Amino acid sequence: ASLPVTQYSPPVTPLGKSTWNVTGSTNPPGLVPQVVQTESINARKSNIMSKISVYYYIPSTNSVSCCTEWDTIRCEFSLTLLQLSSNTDVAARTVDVLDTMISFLAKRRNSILAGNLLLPDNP
Amino acid sequence: ASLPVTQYSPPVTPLGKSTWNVTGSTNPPGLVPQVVQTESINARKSNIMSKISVYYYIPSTNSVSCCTEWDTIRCEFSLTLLQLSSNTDVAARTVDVLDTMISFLAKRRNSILAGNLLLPDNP
Amino acid sequence: ASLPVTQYSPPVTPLGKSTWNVTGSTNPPGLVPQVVQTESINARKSNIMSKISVYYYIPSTNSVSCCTEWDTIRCEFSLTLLQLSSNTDVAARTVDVLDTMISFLAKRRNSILAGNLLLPDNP
Amino acid sequence: ASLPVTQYSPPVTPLGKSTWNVTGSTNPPGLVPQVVQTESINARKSNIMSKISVYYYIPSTNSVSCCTEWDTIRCEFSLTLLQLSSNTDVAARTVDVLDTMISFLAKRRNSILAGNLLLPDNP
Amino acid sequence: ASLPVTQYSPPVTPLGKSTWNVTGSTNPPGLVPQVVQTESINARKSNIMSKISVYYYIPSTNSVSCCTEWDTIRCEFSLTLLQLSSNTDVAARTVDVLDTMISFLAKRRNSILAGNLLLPDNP
Amino acid sequence: ASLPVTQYSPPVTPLGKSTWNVTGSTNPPGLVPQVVQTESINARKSNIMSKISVYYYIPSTNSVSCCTEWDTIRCEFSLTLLQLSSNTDVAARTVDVLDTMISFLAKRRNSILAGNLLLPDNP
Repeated sequence: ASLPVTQYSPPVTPLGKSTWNVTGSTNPPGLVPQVVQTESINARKSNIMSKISVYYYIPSTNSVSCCTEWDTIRCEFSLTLLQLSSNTDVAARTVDVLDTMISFLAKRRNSILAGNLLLPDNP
Repeated sequence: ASLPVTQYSPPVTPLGKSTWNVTGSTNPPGLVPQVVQTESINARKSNIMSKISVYYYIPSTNSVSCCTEWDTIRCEFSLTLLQLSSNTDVAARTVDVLDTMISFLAKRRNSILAGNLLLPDNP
Repeated sequence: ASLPVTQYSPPVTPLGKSTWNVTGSTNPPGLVPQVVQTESINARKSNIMSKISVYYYIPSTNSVSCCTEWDTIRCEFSLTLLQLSSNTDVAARTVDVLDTMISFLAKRRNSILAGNLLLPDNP
Repeated sequence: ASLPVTQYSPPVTPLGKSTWNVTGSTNPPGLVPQVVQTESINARKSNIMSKISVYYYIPSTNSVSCCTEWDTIRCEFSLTLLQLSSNTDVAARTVDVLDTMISFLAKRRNSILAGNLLLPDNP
Repeated sequence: ASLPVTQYSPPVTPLGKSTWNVTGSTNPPGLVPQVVQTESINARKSNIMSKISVYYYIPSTNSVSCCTEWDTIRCEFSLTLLQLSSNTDVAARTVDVLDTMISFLAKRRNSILAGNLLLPDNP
Repeated sequence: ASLPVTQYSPPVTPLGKSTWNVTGSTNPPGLVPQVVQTESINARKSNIMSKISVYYYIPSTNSVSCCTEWDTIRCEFSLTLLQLSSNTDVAARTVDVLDTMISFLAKRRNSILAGNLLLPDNP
């Protein structure tokens, strides 16, 4: 289930960070699950990295206890946008790469969620 | 457009690497675009990392030339599967995190592809 | 008398700085009295500091002279918002603390303005 | 809600410290919430600092446990009283600065309590 | 001919940078011609520098080749806004200085464009 | 208002400096406001820099006093004329860059004069 979100820190400039907070969380505010989109330039200014990061902070136990730690379910995504290429195929091929990524997230959902390469493709 | 693929190196064990090759590519075989799924254990065996990586090798110019270099369009995805947590919410919350990732890839497609945080959500 | 202000640098993100300028000032622009609100995270991300700062730049003499220096009337306020506490009383108690602060600013106004602890409470 | 207080250490001299204790607290006496007013002279005797400090000691958990720590909700206020200025505006302008402080505590109450600069002014 | 522009990074605060991109450019995106306005404070806070910068990236050759480098046509403008002056003429005189700058850009256009001081004033 | 000028040091060679003095100034002659046009070659002889500089010397106070200092309102302009480029677009594009500079000086006049990026374009 896609988590419900509201934009906490809105986008300011084309580059930088934007953050959404997951609404309805029960944990303290500093541990509210977050989604962060990042658009950053490389040092040599050859690539722009587009990143999405989902940090879901979950307690190590079902109930509150003294040994209760905070684990983090992390889901990361990054994509390279070439900035200095003379090849006009770059845009269409970046689109194709992103679509292949989404298709594989669908195709290998069970394998990804179970940590087992041997599971067949999702139906 | 999702790229067409055929499985080149098939899965062997639950952990490790599996690779698909993009079919119909024109570049030399060592530069055939690839999709790699990785399932790896952490050192302390606390997390299993599920990764998907799309490497699309594209020439720096539209035609063949002597200064033709090979740029790489890279798209990476990773997800942490907690292995030592007593919290029974871990499975459902990892599912929710993956779904939030996919939802955000849909929601921010234009921003991700353009490298501009200020673009509105995709319709 | 509350000074009249207009927002000079508006808020950009939930954290950071916002500044208002005092309108109708006679001193040069770089010495315009300012009000600055700051929302900053701690290093360990345990607290968010909410700060208000009033800097009123006033000349050391009544008229312009060669030895005229610029003194600063500074008024600072800070409040700690706990971000990682499991105690649900934190919000109501932070509200109570802020209200106690305002009540004491009323109660001890003469003492605060005169620099004398012995003055009785304001009527 | 303004907390109820009784004067614990009364003012002795114009400079120094005076302390009030919050009545009806349940925590041990050494952790009774306190309000401290301070009137101190600068080293060069140019300023008198008038300070108010509210320390509210709150347990990290709702109930008593072995990992129960004691967090502190801190609210600080300071004001500079110039002592060596020949400008006769100093008194009225310090009054204006204090009033601006109180007005801003009213104006930005929600932002201060939430740690978010983007919240609109309180109605 | 004035180049057509669209605002890429909009102004955020009174100080900082704002950037416009030149529309309709044929070179790769990282080499899109840019116009940057900067408003920065001096270290001693005596001056505010207002700057405009036009960076036009142009290939060293008319056609694409392996030795094709990227030259930059740079046009810079700066103006000092005094922030701590008691002279009330500062505003009108800064206006006069800016107008003299524009008048000289008109008067010496041919000389500026040809790199020859001896050319007569433009008609 | 464009300042009135008379040519003090006339142009001698295509490269070098030419200076105009602002007429009707009240300050001593060594502090007469000046406009300087410079045409200089780069070390590697790749660029010719065309520069215009307006130095307006203004007293720090409205009247004569013993602490009266002399501030300088500085307005600088520079343009790069490529000297070793085989691209025939260089001339037209340098013209376009200069026109973009003038257009932006018109477009952002209020922002430039106020030191505030947030001001809207001039009407």
